[PDB]
Amino acid sequence: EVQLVESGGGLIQPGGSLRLSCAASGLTVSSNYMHWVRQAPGKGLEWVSVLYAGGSAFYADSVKGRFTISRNNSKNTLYLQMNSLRAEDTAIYYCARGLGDYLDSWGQGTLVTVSSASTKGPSVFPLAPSSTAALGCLVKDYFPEPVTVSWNSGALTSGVHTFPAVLQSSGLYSLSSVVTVPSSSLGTQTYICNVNHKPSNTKVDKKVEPKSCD
Amino acid sequence: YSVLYNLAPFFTFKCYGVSPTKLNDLCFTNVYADSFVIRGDEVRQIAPGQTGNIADYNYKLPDDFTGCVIAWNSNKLDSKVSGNYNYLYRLFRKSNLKPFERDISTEIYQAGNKPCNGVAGFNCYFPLRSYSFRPTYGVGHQPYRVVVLSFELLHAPATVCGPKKSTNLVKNKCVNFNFNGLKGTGVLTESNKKFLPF
Amino acid sequence: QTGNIADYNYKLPDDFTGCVIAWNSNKLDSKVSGNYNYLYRLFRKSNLKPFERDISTEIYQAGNKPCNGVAGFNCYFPLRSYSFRPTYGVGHQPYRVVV
Amino acid sequence: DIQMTQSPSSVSASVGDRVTITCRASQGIGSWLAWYQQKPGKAPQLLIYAASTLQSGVPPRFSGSGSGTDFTLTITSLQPEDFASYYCQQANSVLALTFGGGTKVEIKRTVAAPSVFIFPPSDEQLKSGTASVVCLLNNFYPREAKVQWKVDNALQSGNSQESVTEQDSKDSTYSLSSTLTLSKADYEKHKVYACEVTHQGLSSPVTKSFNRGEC
Ligand SMILES: *[C@@H]1O[C@H](CO)[C@@H](O)[C@H](O)[C@H]1NC(C)=O
Ligand SMILES: *[C@@H]1O[C@H](CO)[C@@H](O)[C@H](O)[C@H]1NC(C)=O
Repeated sequence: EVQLVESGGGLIQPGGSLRLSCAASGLTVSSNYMHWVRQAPGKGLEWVSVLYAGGSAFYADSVKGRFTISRNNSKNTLYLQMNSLRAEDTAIYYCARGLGDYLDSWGQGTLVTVSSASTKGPSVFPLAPSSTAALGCLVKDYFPEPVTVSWNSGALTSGVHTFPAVLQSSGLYSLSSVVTVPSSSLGTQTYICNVNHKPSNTKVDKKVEPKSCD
Repeated sequence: YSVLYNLAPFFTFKCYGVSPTKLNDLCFTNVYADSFVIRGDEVRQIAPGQTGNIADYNYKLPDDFTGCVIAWNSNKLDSKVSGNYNYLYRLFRKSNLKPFERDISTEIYQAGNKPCNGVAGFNCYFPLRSYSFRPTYGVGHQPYRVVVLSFELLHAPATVCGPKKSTNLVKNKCVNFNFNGLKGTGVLTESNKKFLPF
Repeated sequence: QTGNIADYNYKLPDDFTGCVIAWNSNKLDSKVSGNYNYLYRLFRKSNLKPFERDISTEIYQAGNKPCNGVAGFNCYFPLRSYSFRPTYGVGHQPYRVVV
Repeated sequence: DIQMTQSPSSVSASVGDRVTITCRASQGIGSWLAWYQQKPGKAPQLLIYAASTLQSGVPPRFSGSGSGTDFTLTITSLQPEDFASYYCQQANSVLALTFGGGTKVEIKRTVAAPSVFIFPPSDEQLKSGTASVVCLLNNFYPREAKVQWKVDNALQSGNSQESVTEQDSKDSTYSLSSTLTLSKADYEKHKVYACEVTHQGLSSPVTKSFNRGEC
């Protein structure tokens, strides 16, 4: 009966301006307390901002008050203003409400990604199975998150294991995807991996087949 | 105010608008005392401009406020192992109110679009919660008895004044006496005349 | 004048001749966590003479118990730190006063 | 400066087993306590509201209480759907700012033997000037997966990064892959590149060896 939805997220340059929207179904935003929590990849949740009854708001100690809270009771929604984006600001955003220093209902969430570096396409390198068998594809030097890897356009789903993204020393993400296939079908069935993500708008299809020697 | 030193764990003054040096000579025609209990980890919440969970909901301090506030440790008086439930605090309300007022009404809070009509259901909870205190808590969760002191300057005839009368008298000597404001020099000598009481 | 500083910190005689200069230092001398480098005195045995600096670190004694160089019962530290912050009002705004 | 860290980092338990997680606070906090279940792919869900009372839509078997600076949480009758990250948020009385690192729980796979495979770098990647060697480990349990590298029968340290997936919903398996990253000029300097795996399910360590250029 109660569901929270978020919209307006997406790719944005550092220092840009954007307004978030969060409408409460069956609840009045002018009465209850709302909370904002962030969770960057690789670490846990972190509280962002809270709104009081009116004319007062408290922010994080590390930040310098770069979010302003504006609420309109006519539309029963909430607005936030993005200012002074940094590289650390890239995190998932959850619309939350609170009461008595406790949190009960959270929204599905919206994504805000600050990209100091330009978006680059992913480099796909095949992993040829040497003479069951293990084969896969290697995704290297791609940014930002996320990427979805499918085999045979989603036809191959058994044994597929998509490894989580890791951060290299150069600031670029790396990802690997493998699938376990019996060796009797190595020469009869052709296996292709789909590497594509909308930030780069690059569609790469790679064929993995065994070969002699190296 | 000379009985101000009674407790070893006595907390500092942190007076707002009136220095503690000049409280004795200055006279206040009316003194208002407001006492209520505050937890130990928001002892700095009582200040003009500063907001929080209790500052704008239970007792708001105006910017043009004169007086002082004081606190002391009382963890061995209002604490028990089972738990104290006599003290209650308000948590949910529509908005902030004017300073210097008392609120008694404890109606059901309205949070959703559909009214609850006094029924404790969804989107409506009891705003009045208790002070859960235990004797095994840390240094930031002790019950502190706090009294708020305020004065009024230039509003009525003043009667409350500190003791400035030199605590001794003179006989058979000319001194610069100060008899309730007037300054004069002369020998205090017994008079045989009869003086009316007024 | 009579006050916290006009009695125990800095006095000006009646025959003083000169000028008093003031400027806002909130953009330079303030700190986000508070500037505790500047301190002021609140306790003294007697009134301070004009054009005299008090650098004594002795603990002020109110009762008969000797403080022994530390605070305690009827013993308080005369030195107190300022609350210079840029996000507060005029009272917490530091001012550069040159006499 | 809350300074909270959840210990231990990770535990392994199954249905009918005993498991618990302890979250402590550096400073004294009152009886207020809460716990959250954070699973990937969706928003986390709450567990309890007060110190002991539970939520309406949570299993009644979740147990956790405390009075001092130390708090703990445990499950009575474990279910496969309760394998997610655990977080603690007791109280702050001003803004509710308290949390820890977190702890992830996984279910056993009868101590399965790992499937070790070695992936030579592709010729396309060698043209770019970077050589990546990946040692694949699959269908294994527990976390004690050694990917100790051996290049020309010599020890290697500080050159590979390991990544572990989440547990599968069908067979409850692990998946680990470590990529050995080196420059092109250092790749042809050596000849033998191998990775050895030590596991409880293997009586002896299993080493997969491939040679650069040599068939
Ligand atoms: C005036 O007072 C004195 C005592 O103070 C008294 O002896 C005298 O009789 C009084 N005068 C008259 C007229 O009664
Ligand atoms: C100077 O020192 C003496 C003690 O040696 C003290 O009695 C006096 O009050 C001091 N002067 C001032 C202006 O405080």
